[PDB]
Amino acid sequence: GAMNSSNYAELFNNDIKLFVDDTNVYRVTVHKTFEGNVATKAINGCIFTLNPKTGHLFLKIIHTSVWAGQKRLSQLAKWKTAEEVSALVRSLPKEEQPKQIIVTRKAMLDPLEVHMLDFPNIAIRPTELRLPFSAAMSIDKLSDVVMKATEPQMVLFNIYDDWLDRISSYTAFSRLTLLLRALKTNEESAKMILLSDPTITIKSYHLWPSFTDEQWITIESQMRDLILTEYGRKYNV
Amino acid sequence: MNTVPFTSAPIEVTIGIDQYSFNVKENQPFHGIKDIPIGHVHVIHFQHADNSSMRYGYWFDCRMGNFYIQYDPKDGLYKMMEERDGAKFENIVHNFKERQMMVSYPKIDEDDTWYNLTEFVQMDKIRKIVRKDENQFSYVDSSMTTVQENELSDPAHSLNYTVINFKSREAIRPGHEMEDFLDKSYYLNTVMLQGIFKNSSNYFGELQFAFLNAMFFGNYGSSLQWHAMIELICSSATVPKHMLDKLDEILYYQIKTLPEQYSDILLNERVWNICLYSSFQKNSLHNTEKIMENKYPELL
Ligand SMILES: CCOC(=O)c1ccc(F)c([N+](=O)[O-])c1
Repeated sequence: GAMNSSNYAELFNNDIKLFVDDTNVYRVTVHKTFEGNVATKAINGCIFTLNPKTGHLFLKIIHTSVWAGQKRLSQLAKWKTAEEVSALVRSLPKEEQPKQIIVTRKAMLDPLEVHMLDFPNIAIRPTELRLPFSAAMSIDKLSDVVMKATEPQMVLFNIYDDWLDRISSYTAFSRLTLLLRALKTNEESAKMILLSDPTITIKSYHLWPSFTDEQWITIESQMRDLILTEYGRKYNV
Repeated sequence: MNTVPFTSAPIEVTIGIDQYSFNVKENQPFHGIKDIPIGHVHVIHFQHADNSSMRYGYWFDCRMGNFYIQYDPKDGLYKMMEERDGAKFENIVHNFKERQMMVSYPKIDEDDTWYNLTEFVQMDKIRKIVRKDENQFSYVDSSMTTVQENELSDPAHSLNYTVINFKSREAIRPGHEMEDFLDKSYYLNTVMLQGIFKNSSNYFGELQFAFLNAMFFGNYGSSLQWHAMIELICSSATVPKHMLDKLDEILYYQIKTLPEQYSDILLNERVWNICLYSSFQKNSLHNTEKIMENKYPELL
């Protein structure tokens, strides 16, 4: 069934599972036309498919050509997502295929269930967690590869960098969701925090800066401050 | 006009014959039902006064044999049986008719209700849904489960309705996932009509039989089947015009006949609102939409 605060450690057991987030699949800019009407222009998007135990991210880039000549694009986007997740599963060796797929939005359940009929033993699950994966396009290297794509493309990343050498999956996921929640609540501030000290760099093969253990504690504290703040700035408290 | 005589009535029971019903008291001198119209299937059904649990009954067609009812004190129910001795049966019935111990099937001449509810229902198809080949009539009751209910437990006592499942490989062509799920025309027309039912008459017959079992016995799996067969048509963008026109008539008479007080349990809010207001056929069921809005506007 649904994934929530009560069965949270299930994410870090040894049953392969993937989160699928479709927020950034269909992206548009809204603009005025010469006649003064409104129109949309699609921009490249991506499916965010993440193994929360290992950090492996299957970033399927959705090029704007997939929408050409199609109607009802927000509905199509959910089915395109399910098509691409199903194709990813079929592409993996049997022993790497997930036992569960957790969708971050309930509207993905029927599209994914229908595309996965061939896999009756893979459980498709919703979640009650409000996960911040929409903020993935605030990660500069992810945004860059999506915007530069000229054709459909899958790009593989480890969203934890090398953190698992020093910390557990549970802790790594908690750091990731704290970072993304901050980026979602106040992107400018969050990004200032992450880069303020130019002596800490991002390795070419990494997404995040090379903080020491002690610097991650300070970073993490600054992100909590931002989130609580913004929460005040918002509701006035 | 045919007759289903009753050996006796040893326990107090409400007896139904099609859409009619009457109360019989314990050991009342009741000996059956006469003037039953030839040309239709019929159902004779029972609810004991002491145990309203288990409505049960028998689907039959008097053209197929001479059937009678007898009370079995061991199994505790009124059983339908077939009399092979046609002379014994003519003799038994005439005797009952002369002593005026039979109720008359009370059809008003103007009234086409039963025809309209059973237009496509055939006894030979009933006997494939309800498997008991040694009898020419078919027993149904409130508790019997359907084949599909059993997949999700005694198979001899099941309702073998055609399995309909919108999230199944049978319903969804590889490579047409979105198309077939949002427009079920290929499942309706190719899989079900051309493949399984062979024609729309057999499809409507099963739909009508499922409704009648839901209504007369409160059979939950029959209600599920009825709604699934409605939803499969309404969720298809491409349906023959004659099928839509006939479906409107079928459903109109079903909604008209439904007891006003049973709408809460026999009508699925989601299906009816989808079918009348969202589906491809939202504008194709004028008679059904009008009676639903005037009789059950709460559900909608
Ligand atoms: C084997 C003994 O047969 C009966 O008792 C019998 C048979 C046919 C029939 F119509 C009726 N009846 O009461 O209606 C009774």
